[PDB]
Amino acid sequence: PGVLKIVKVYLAVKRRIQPGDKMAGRHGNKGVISKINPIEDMPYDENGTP
Amino acid sequence: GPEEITADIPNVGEAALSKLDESGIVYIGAEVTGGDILVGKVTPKGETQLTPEEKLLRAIFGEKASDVKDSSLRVPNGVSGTVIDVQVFTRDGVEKDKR
Amino acid sequence: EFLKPRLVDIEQVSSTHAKVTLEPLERGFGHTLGNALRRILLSSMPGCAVTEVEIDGVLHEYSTKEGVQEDILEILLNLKGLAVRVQGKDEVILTLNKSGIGPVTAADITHDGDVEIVKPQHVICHLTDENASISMRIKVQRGRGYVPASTRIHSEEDERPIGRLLVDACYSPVERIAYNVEAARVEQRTDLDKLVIEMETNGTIDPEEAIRRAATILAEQLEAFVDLRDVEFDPILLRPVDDLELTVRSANCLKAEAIHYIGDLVQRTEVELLKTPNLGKKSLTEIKDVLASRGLSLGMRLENWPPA
Repeated sequence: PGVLKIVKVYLAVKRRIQPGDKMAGRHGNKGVISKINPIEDMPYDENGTP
Repeated sequence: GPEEITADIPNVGEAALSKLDESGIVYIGAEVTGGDILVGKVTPKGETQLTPEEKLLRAIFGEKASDVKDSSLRVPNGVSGTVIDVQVFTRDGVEKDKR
Repeated sequence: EFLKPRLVDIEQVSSTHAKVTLEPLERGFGHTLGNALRRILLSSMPGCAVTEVEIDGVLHEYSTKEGVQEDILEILLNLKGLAVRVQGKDEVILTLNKSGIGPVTAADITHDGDVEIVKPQHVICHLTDENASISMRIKVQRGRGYVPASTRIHSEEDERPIGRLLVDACYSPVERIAYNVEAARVEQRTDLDKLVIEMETNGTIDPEEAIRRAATILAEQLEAFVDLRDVEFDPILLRPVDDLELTVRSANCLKAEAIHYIGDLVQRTEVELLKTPNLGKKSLTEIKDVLASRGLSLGMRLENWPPA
């Protein structure tokens, strides 16, 4: 009875991964990220893929 | 009295009203953040002791002269995003909104 | 007393893969040059990437278009991986208009003056309704490293129309770099090493040009080592006092106390300003009144005072 009009507004935001975020495998091993290393600083095999 | 949703919000400039249509609701897909206005809702105020200073105020500025307060929906601080959908609903008997 | 590597036997496995060979190298320079080159190639290589999109009937990334099978987010993700080359321009606009059935590929992009599509079998969307059409405008820029769409705020100087969709920018043509060191065929020398660098790109950058640019970057960075050596602001302040329109009796007393700027005046507390000669209690209110007329209350503390 009191209300004459209802307005509903939806917002969407894309959260990207960052150090504080929490990541875990499905074997109980969980952790928080610590650093976002550059591509060239990661270990690579003899084929050069990091 | 009754609360009206209008695009014209007293005391608020044109820049904040850039993302509001002629009906007072943000455009679909508008990217908002901080505290930008999403809907412009106006709350009326009671005034019945008509005083001459209010007469001068009413003469210089508009017929409302910003007598009615505004209580508009603003994005809560620290929230950002793009508007996806608006789901305005209206009561039976009341005139249909533009959107 | 040192041999200089020469780029010989550049061999092109495929339009993307490449091998670059440096024949003469000393005993240990192979690994040093290989790692420096690989880090430079993977870190910073100029490239071209899609920065923004604008489809006709789209409004935001989280919508759908009638007749297309992929969502707009999927279309943007497909466009992100598209690779181009442009000569002498950094702000190219590519128009894509296609109506019909089946996939829409990079091949049907309207042929610009000098915009090379490396892979024209790169599908980006599908059309399923017969009387359905897709029309879009894609902006391609030239950059150096990864730049998220969110970080760039300088583009917000001029307002953007509702519908200009921002995509992330990669800007890096090189995808994978590896290298190896083997024995050279130089028989007269005692023992020399040969370096081979295998590259996998998006087809944008010439391998020889990429190695040349990386070597240039390394030399430019090292050039700074070859010669070490090396062994009151807010405008209302700092103005003359002769703008507050004081009284005649206050003109001489302010000058008598060597107060010639507005800023130096606001630092004098009331308790000692009253001890000044022939100040006047009522005249002390006048200077406070005109000083408060600009928003400055008497008694602030600053940190320094330049002559200006």
